[PDB]
Amino acid sequence: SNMWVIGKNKAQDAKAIMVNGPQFGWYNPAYTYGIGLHGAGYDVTGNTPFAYPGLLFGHNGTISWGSTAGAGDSVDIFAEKLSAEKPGYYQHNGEWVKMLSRKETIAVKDGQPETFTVWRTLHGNVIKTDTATQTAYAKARAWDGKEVASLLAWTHQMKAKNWPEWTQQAAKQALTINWYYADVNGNIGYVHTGAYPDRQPGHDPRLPVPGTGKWDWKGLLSFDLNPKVYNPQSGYIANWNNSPQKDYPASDLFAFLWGGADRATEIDTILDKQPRFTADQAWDVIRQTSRRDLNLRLFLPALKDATANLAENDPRRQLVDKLASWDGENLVNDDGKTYQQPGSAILNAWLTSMLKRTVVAAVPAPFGKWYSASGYETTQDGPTGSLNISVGAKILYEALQGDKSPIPQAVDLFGGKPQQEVILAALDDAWQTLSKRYGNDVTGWKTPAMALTFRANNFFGVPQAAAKEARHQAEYQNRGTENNMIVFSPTSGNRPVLAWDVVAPGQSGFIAPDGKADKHYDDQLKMYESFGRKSLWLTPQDVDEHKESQEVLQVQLDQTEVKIVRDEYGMPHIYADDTYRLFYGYGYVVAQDRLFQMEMARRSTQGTVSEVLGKAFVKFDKDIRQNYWPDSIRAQIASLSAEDKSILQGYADGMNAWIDKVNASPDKLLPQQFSTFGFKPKHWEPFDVAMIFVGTMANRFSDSTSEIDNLALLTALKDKYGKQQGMAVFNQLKWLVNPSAPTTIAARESAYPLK
Ligand SMILES: [Ca+2]
Repeated sequence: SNMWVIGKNKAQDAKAIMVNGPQFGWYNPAYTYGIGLHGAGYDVTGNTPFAYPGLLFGHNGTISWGSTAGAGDSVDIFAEKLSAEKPGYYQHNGEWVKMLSRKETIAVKDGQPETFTVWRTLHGNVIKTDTATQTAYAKARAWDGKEVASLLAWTHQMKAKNWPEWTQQAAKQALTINWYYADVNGNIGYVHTGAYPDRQPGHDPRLPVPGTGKWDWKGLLSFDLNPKVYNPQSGYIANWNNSPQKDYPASDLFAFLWGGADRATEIDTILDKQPRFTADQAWDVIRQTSRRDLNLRLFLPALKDATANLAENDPRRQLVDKLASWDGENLVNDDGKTYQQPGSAILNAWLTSMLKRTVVAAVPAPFGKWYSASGYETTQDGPTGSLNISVGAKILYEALQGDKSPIPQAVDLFGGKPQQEVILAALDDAWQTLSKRYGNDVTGWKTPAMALTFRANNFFGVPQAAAKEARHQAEYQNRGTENNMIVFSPTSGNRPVLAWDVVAPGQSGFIAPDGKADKHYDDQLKMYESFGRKSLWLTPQDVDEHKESQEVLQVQLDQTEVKIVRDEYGMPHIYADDTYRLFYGYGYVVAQDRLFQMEMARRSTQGTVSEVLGKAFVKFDKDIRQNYWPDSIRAQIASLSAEDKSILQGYADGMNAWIDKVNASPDKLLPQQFSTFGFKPKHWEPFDVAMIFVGTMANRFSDSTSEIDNLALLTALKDKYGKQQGMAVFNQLKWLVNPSAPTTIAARESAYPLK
């Protein structure tokens, strides 16, 4: 996910420009949902994943907001001490405490149901038990018990009118997500939001800690410690999942590092090349970053040095000369099947061989496979997400930096051989593989282009459309699933704010019972491919002047009415006087546009897929249920104020109003996928609405830990290199922090005070 926010000192013909590209993968229907909300203190326009009540990408006429992933470490594993004589108990503060447990039955269509038990301790749900060590591993998330408050913070931030009001809501968002701000006066800001644990001294957050009491978190760190910047000296804020600030620690995933090699550097390269950017030029950064090879910049210097004394008749030199003449941008040939230059294929073959000879060889099996990917992995459908510099390549980059790297090289990744020798041997391997495939003339190689697919299964691997609904795009683009831009105080025109976005394939996922797709089913697919965009309207006049339809909706609870206006792309705008009715309108239009997608997202987030799709989803459903505690979510909802509850209740009741119409006339209104998969939609409750957000936001971007696997790697490293060198090699592959990491906030603004 990327973002660039350009302030008054860096914007041309405007006071601020915000361009966001969240990367969630590609799907049909669209991952995000376009919506405008007008009333009850809200006046917003934008789009948001799974139609959450809170819009992730949009503006209110005064401020605009966005987000990117890039988790720090807010998830730890507590190794609970068990008793052979007291099963279901664990030791805490000198006593045997009983675990909570719940029974769950997975109903299976045309199959056999399965019952299992989910266990939970004061640290969290149990994710693994180990007989030999009498341990039950419990997953502690700093945001546990704050899932519903996080959803409400994302909704209430839409009403903020300045930096202090907005940061007040940012402090209430507990998931580890980057938040961005821009406003009508040209101010820009960033907050790396999230609840973070205040750990005991000596707690290494990359590995499990005993759950017996001594290692319990002291509590949560203050919001004063969350990285933030307002109007940075640079005049811009850029991010591509990289570190928020100097010395800020990343999540403990062995596959995730913030090091000297980072793709975010590519955005800074573009933004620093000219003093100011217009709205069109800021949008054009999407085209440029989408086509950038991320590895050329990192490895070309070492490749040129290794081949410096080779003659042009040497194939190793021919490969490097081809990379040296390349601008590093990938373009597709007229055939729509091959790249104009072979550079990425050459880097893939070389980097794959380099990793095998360096990082992979230094790590004992079976852990070498964690560092073997080059970053170019793809299928005929193309990459399922963004392209990044691989974890193996990041570690190799530090080794190539030598003394310039701040990471101590506890093990020489080159194994005693000079770095030029290994680089040349990898070039020999790449030459053998590539010349066998394309012949010996590198100037004529037509390497395959990566393609892009809007998948019919959602990110969980669960159908949200029929298989024939997959859509194809010839050119893979390393960009947001959606892209949106807000321009504040443009000098041209009479509007104080302009906004655009692209929600592909379309606003609607509706396919009628007879197979007829809605007119807004795929009318944004060509616009997506060509880097186009459509206007987002906010004011009643702009919405009215660009409308395709207008209607009134009678609220089932009291027969009052809300107004819904849809724009020329089918995007709905809700007009209501209070929270309950505003969110009722929202729920209703979501049920009209995305009912099958939302019903499948509801089943995905609650682990109730097998009930309708059969035995194929049983272990998926079990894994979902093991990873949450419904009583916690229900208790959080029960304790809400009437006003906060009205958001969820209004939304569910609104969906229900349309579901009632669908079920009374299914021959005309039932989305075709319900007939294809053989079931009917049923009513929603506030719990269902909360679980769309918990299951697709909290569990997708804020529930990452590999501490158990990290411990197994550390154990194997100590077996191979000894206790001392083994821990130092662990620090080289999975450093806590790397001061050379490119950061969103410049070191001169602020650094992380915790060491
Ligand atoms: Ca951790």
